[PDB]
Amino acid sequence: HKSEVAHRFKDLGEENFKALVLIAFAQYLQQCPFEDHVKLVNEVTEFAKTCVADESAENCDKSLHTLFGDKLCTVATLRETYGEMADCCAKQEPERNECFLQHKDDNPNLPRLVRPEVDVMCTAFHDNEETFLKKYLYEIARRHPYFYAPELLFFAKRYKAAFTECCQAADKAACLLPKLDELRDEGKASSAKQRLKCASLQKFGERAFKAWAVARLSQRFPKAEFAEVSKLVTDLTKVHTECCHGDLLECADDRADLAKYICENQDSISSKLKECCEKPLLEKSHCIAEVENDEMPADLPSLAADFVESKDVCKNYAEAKDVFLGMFLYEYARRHPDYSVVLLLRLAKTYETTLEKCCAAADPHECYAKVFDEFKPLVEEPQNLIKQNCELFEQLGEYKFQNALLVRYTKKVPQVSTPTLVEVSRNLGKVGSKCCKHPEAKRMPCAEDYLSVVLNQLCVLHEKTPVSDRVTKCCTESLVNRRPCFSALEVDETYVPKEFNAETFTFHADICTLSEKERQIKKQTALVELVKHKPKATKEQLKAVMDDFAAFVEKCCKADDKETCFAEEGKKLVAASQAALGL
Amino acid sequence: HLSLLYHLTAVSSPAPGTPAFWVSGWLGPQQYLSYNSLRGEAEPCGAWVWENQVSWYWEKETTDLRIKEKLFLEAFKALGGKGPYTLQGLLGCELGPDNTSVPTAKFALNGEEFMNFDLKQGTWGGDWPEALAISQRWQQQDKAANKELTFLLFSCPHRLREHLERGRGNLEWKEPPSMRLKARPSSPGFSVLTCSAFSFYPPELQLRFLRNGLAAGTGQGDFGPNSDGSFHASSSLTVKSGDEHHYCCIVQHAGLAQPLRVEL
Amino acid sequence: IQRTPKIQVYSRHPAENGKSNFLNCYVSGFHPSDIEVDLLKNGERIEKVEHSDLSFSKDWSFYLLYYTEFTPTEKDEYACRVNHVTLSQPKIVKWDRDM
Amino acid sequence: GQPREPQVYTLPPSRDELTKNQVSLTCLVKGFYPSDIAVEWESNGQPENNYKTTPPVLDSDGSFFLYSKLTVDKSRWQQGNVFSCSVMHEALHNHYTQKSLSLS
Repeated sequence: HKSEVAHRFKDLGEENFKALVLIAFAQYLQQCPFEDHVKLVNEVTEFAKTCVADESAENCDKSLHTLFGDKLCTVATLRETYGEMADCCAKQEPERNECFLQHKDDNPNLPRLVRPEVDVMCTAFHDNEETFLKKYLYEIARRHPYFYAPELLFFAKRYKAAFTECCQAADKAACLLPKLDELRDEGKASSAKQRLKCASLQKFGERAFKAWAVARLSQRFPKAEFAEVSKLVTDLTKVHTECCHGDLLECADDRADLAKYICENQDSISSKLKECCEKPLLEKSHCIAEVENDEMPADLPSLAADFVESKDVCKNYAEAKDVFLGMFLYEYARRHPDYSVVLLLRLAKTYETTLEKCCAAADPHECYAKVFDEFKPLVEEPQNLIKQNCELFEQLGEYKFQNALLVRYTKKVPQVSTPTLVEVSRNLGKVGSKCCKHPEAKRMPCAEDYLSVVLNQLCVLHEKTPVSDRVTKCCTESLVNRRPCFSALEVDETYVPKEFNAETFTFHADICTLSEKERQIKKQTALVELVKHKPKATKEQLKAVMDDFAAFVEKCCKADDKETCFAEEGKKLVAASQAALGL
Repeated sequence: HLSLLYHLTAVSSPAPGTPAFWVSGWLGPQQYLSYNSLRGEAEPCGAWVWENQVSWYWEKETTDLRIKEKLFLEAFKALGGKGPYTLQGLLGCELGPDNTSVPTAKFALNGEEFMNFDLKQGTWGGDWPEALAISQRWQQQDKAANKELTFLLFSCPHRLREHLERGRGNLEWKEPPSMRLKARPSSPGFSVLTCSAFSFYPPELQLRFLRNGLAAGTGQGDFGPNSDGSFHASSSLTVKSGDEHHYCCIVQHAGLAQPLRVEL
Repeated sequence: IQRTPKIQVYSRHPAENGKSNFLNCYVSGFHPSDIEVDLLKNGERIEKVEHSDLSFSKDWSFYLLYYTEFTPTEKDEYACRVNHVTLSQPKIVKWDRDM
Repeated sequence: GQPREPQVYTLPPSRDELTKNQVSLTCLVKGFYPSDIAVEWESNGQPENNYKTTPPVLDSDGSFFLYSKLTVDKSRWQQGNVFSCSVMHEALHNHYTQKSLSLS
């Protein structure tokens, strides 16, 4: 086909097209007001219609990147309202698009979305519906520039469904807010999983992602033949490579085709796909992305057969490293849906390292006979960590837990800023809520999957504003070994502690307006800061000085003439705290 | 009316254990930020430790100031010669009527203004030889010009707005002064009156003298800070001995509904 | 290009004998930045002197706040002592109670 | 008084002079106010010693003018090495300008 714009428009249909384009622009230009994007989208659409009409017409030969580019440089202000973005309009394709891609989410830090009141929303929805939904797409897209475009379309259908199902109710809030709140929660998790997928691809290479995908799919489709799992892994790679590089139109199409391929070949993939394949275009792909693992085959032989006892091990490894090892993950994976992918990749890593080293040896078989022993410690360590961490989460609050982590991580990584540390802890801490519910067997994997996402978030943002050497190392060294790296980290004795002074605890009386949620964040802040004043501080001292702190706050808010207290007691809490810490 | 301003300083040979380079960041007359070449990290000062601040704000600051550190320590290479140098910069922005920023970017070498950054051309300028040297070294760099542009036209005003929202508490703080007026026998037939204002914020404040209800002007004013961000002021006047109880002192200040008459 | 310091000494709160306070010394308007500032109790230097960050003014001249907690007594005498390139010899400013 | 931008031109050694081992790379600087003005030489990024510079004289127009006779050896000049007469003055753009002189 002469025209790519034409092709996509045909395949995806008009409504999806307009949506995907709107996402495209939202993700690049995060502050351009909504109205502007709609003009841009409508311009680009109307241009497309003239190529669906005549494929040889003026400009239809151009690539999607040139067209979306040309258009983004319409807004020249860029600098005044976005910054180093404008530098990109300077360049020419293909360097230009790579530029735009680096300059997404320089600003995570955009105003929060206060929800309008349930009735005003249901007003707006009943009135101009078509728009209301576009605003959802725009608002979400622009706060999550790596969000998996095709899934966002589905989220948009769910949003609509909720309002369709709830605005006729007497008590609209009771009906709706639960649905919108689940939908928001699913969304924030999805964005995160996807950011890992793109980081994997961009910063660590295709090989790295493919490895992940093979391990992951083989857990879900344990009856599928290796031959089939590959075709799927390849297809999945193309899809994600595409929405990570911003080719949303192409990737949506290709995803559609994949869902279609999966369903047409259900028998060679999974018995658990029957339900999912009878659904509409957009819920098909979601169902399949979300579904339950197939039950594993009867009497699978020991992994030792092919990978230790066979005398063809080194031969095959030599003949097809990436294929052979893939077979390994596939075979291991399907035997162990219980284990997390992250863990399996570490195991494959060790296997490969092992073969690499052993095939060079005088007697390779002798060398690797006991390779399975090497896996024992790699498995225990995560189990032990999650086991200890869930004991700690029960033994303490969600709150008191976070404080435990906050202190832990601050000691490892004090170079990182207090607000960054507070947040990271809050998120790590959510691993209690999410995973420790689950039973024994299922904990570690939930945990490691989730942790891996949280850490990658840290790494992606840290890379743009590097501040700790340790973070750089752990984020860089190995994608698959991040979590253990961080866990391994000792107290940072290189850090030169913050010092005290009279003004260290300076508060105006504005703190007593504060909610609880608000005042707890503040306690967490003071905690982080205390550690920064003395990193080897023991839990004892810390809780001591922290009690003094809360004593202080409660006291001063409960006095006539508030700011006499703060002014007067502010130095005494410091005096107290030096003593209680050593100095 | 308030303004975000960074006070960058570098020296070519620092007393050992002193930093080569360091920055103080100000919101109005409050120091929020602090950085130096030894520690290498941008830290909040004072009550701004307790600011309801977002993640990555501070390491954005740090990142920017490290580029500044490099630039400044680079400047002394450009100058070449022996004699010790002191390079200073004043960088920032102030909010204007129409949701609009107004930037500032001046520099001084060994205590005289000599160089500036023209936000239109995106170039450093100034016409002293020293300024031409440094201007040139910076202008031919890994797009140092672009980063200065972003820092002043984008980052600075985005920060300033963020601090206004999240730091009203600090900025709108009000503390009226404690006042004392005293007489100090000085000369032959003379005496010194001294009006003193203790612990006030904001720092805008006037002292005046009346002599039986009519203005005797002001004499020597003195003005300064206390450890805690508050301020101190005093004004002094020569006066015929024995004629002291006739004078009083009047004080104007944002933290007082109306001017205060201060007796002896 | 070479400026001499301006030394102010004053208490934070109104001086009352036996009640706790802070004594400030505010060295200002000097260039270049090297400066030695010592607070003096009865002619000898105090060791719990804290001090603010070295900064500069609109006119590029440097400034600095040295300060100590203290409880004044009638008998005690305080002073601020500054050395700087532009000074023949340490300059000592006596803390006038009134100012 | 209204200060005037100086105007610097170089002048190479004259025909006649070249015969001998030594040469006289002239620097005329005219059209400037006021008297006060700094003049130097520099070659190959590096200052030169062997030279003298007349004080100013008052040009009819009201501005002054000056000359400077940097001597070098013939071989050096022949080898092509670029010489650059440097001037410093109040009304000079950036209080400084330098010009250049070389085989041509």
